[PDB]
Amino acid sequence: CASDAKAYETEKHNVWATHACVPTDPNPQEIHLENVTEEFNMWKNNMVEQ
Amino acid sequence: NNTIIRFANSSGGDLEVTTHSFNCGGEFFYCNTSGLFNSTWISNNDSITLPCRIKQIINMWQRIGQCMYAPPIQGVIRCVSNITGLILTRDTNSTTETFRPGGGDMRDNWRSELYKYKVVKIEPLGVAPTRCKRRV
Amino acid sequence: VFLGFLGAAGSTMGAASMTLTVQARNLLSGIVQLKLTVWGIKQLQARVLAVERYLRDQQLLGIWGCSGKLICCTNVPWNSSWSNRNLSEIWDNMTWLQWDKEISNYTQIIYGLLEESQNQQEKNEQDLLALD
Amino acid sequence: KKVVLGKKGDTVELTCTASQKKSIQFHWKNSNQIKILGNQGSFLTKGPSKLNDRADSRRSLWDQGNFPLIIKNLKIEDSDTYICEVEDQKEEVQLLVFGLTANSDTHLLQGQSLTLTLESPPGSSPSVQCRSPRGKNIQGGKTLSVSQLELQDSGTWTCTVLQNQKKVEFKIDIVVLAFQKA
Repeated sequence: CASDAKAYETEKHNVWATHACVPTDPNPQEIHLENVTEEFNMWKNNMVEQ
Repeated sequence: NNTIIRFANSSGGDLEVTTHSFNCGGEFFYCNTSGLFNSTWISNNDSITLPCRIKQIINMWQRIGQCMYAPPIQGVIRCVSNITGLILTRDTNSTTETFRPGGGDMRDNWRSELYKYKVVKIEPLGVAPTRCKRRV
Repeated sequence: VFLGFLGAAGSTMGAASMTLTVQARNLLSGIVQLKLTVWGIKQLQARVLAVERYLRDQQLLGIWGCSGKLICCTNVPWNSSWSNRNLSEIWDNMTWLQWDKEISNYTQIIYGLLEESQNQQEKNEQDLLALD
Repeated sequence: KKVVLGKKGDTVELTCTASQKKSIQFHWKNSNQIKILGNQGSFLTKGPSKLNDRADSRRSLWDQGNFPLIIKNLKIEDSDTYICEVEDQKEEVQLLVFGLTANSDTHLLQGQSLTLTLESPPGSSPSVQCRSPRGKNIQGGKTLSVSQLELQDSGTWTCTVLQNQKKVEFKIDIVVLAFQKA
């Protein structure tokens, strides 16, 4: 998992269904990758199933 | 070295904080400790009988919303213990100072012992200046 | 220059070798930091699998007498059948991903000699040098 | 600087709320640091204040993070600043208790006078306005007096006390005997 960091401050005896979840980093990192190309297949992406 | 010390019972209210609650072979006792906490001291057998009551339904740690029924015990019961400590609460404030017992929070019984202990985290790794230049 | 995790991934194998440690650190990473519950045994399982994942190959480097890893030499000669290219055709003109694309075919085959030859022979030999 | 107006002989509920919906240590004191009431775990304690026999909480709200000071049978001398101490934080409320009485408890005659007296705490300067069944209006501070009652003044008078932008309402029943013809 990973669900923000301030959402837990609302509390309300667990909102929706997230409390037991690692707080996010205050600086989410990224990096564009130059010269790197490859296939994307959303129709076989098992991230959805999980 | 010039004050007066008086002892009295609790302020009433709830039966659990008022009387003395303690364990004794599954049975729960509630005793009127007025027979103990009734004295005084100035400026500078014999035996005591304490009336007790029995209850089958009680609330532990003050956790409302739940209960517990203790089954009666057959035969005569006669537990034995030793009073090792007290739980007083300090109560026209320049000479006389009245005191009474207390309780409610059961963490007082554990702290009363664990004060002798503390837990620390060891950090094995350290550095320091030393006359040394490392060769290949 | 600090690039970042996998920061040299898009470069030649020669170039990438510059900063193998930046990757190495996070191969095991560490840190991370009503019972059961979802995630209750998942963070467990995952964090375990990380440790195993690491050591399984680390032990191989333990066997392949190096230990001081990231890079080390052997006494096993390269068989020309294993993708016959020149060094400039390899190291100065190919990424690690492109490399694996080919050499992956002989992985276990090469491991055979790495797992053995030198490890076997380097030793005995030494015991014999210890004769005097 | 919260202000609550009470009526003499009524009940009031002074609120305290923690950041979280759980029972924690709280304590109510007055402006002289005299303990009124608090908890010890789940138990109620009562301090050596003059409110002791008339102070309570609502323990069924403590698991909700609410720790109210309920004061019954309000007296004028219950007027004070009260402080709830909870989670290292202080919540302050000024209680002002008023009483309003007619000078007569007995039935009055037409043409007779009616005098209302506002009982008020030291240091308060309220305005009062009262209105009879017929719409007769009288205004004042301490004492409000109507010179001559009409038959049509018989019934429930409604009195508003204004203090600190707040108001509280008294209803007083006035009974008088008068002829049904001039």
